[PDB]
Amino acid sequence: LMKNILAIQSHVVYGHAGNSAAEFPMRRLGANVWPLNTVQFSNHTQYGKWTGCVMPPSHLTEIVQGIAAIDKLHTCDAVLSGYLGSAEQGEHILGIVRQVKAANPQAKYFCDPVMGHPEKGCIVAPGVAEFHVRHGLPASDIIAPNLVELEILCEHAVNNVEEAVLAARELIAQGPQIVLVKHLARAGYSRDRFEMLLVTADEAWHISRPLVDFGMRQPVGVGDVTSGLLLVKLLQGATLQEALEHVTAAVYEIMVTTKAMQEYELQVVAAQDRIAKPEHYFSATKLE
Amino acid sequence: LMKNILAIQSHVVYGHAGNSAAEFPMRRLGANVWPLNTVQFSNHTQYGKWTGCVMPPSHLTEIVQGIAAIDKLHTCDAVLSGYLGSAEQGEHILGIVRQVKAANPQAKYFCDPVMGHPEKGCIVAPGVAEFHVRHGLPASDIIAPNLVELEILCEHAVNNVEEAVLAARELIAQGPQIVLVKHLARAGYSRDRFEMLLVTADEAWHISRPLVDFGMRQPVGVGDVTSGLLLVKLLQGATLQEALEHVTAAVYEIMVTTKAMQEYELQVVAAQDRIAKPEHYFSATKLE
Repeated sequence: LMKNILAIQSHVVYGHAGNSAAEFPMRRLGANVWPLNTVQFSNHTQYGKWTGCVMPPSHLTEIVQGIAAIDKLHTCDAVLSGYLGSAEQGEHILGIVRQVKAANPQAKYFCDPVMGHPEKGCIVAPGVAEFHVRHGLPASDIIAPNLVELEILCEHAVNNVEEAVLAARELIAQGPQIVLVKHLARAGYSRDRFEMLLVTADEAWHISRPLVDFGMRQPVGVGDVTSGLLLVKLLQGATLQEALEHVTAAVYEIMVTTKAMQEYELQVVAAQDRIAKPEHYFSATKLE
Repeated sequence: LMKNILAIQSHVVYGHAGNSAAEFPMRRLGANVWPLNTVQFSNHTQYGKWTGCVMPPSHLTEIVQGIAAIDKLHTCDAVLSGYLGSAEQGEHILGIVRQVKAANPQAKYFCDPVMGHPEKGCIVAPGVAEFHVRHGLPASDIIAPNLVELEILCEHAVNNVEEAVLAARELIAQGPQIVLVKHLARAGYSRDRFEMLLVTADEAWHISRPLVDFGMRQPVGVGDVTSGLLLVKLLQGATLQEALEHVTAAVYEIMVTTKAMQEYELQVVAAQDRIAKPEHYFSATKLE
């Protein structure tokens, strides 16, 4: 049967971020996405102004009760959490993860611990970061921090690839079995490449692909697409390396299409065929 | 050169209805969808049970103001509405249409004047039907009533294809340039099958596809998908026949898959390759 993902993250009406950047690509790969939006904003925060609102934390809980009411909660294969409108939403999310697993013990919680990166245009409410460290980390099965988020979660600096894997294993020891370091940035081998790491307790896979220049405007929603596709790939039975490889290539395809069109918002619709079947291939490298 | 559609309809976390039924199919065809969700419900209301909240009409208007503030509203090619919860809701949508049209005078308003079914009767709240008769119709550029909606809009009975065409031209005289009679039902040319008409001032195309038996649990959102796909085909420059033949075939592909999987929910993700490229061919007929 197709895999079902309850994706709890942001929704932007115009443009792409949160569920708005990841639902289409995930559905384009053949999985169902139940989009429980944490916010409904006009546009993403990098513009510096946005209208709309944050969904109350109880509404998240109420939505899930409604799906439990039609007896479909047992068909959920995983809960993904991303951008949170407030830390209180987090605790209700952990309540949701518990109810889904009680309906389907095989369900996994995929935590993308989205924290504020205001310098890059990403604005997250105070409190959320604390929730991820204290509570999100330990309840997760899969956790996908970018470099900064990884440092915050492990509570110490991370400066190179060997340190990123050790930090990732420190996280694994708290609960998750899979850690995706979604963007190595400074801690990778090269600052001229987009690098990622996929780590478990027994294995470590590194991957690299070229950068796409967007002037001084950092792309928004890259991690959202990356996390969501990785979860679909893993649920569909892919090994760690084929999941890493398809996501890396699919995202590169979106980036080049985005640049080709002179757009900064992620062109997930224009690049759809290359999300499903990328032309480019970047092999993952096993580390030890 | 992608087409951008601002779709102002409902959102359901589980399943498909409103924007949740139409967004993926439209994006699968290559158009961008800005989903301005009017609600976030657990599941659609035809289950007879659901949780969630309704967004106030004022929230729609604020979202739009947010999009205009980032100077992107002139990039909207069309506004799409369907099921309405209140007449106040419709008026905020016509306020949005005027705002879009001022920013981009080439923008079109596609109104699916959802009001009732041929068996269930009236299905919208009081005020909605009057809203479409008096305000929705004249503001629309493209309108897609089923047989009962056509009768309400034209203010008289329609019994056959010849008078469905006549009625559609009366609506056209009031504003819209294109009329999709989305379900001929009783007035069709051969009951026991699904028929539709696509009309303009000087053209009328007819088409048919087989009825698919779902017994006492008829899947929701067929109308939502048909309207969204027609708008996409028209914005992309399809002729009336091409639009009509692709939309008919694509919706039938979703239905056959829905039936084959013994599903209550429209299977828009499972049938995706056949939405973009239907295997079924249905011939439209040009009516002198």
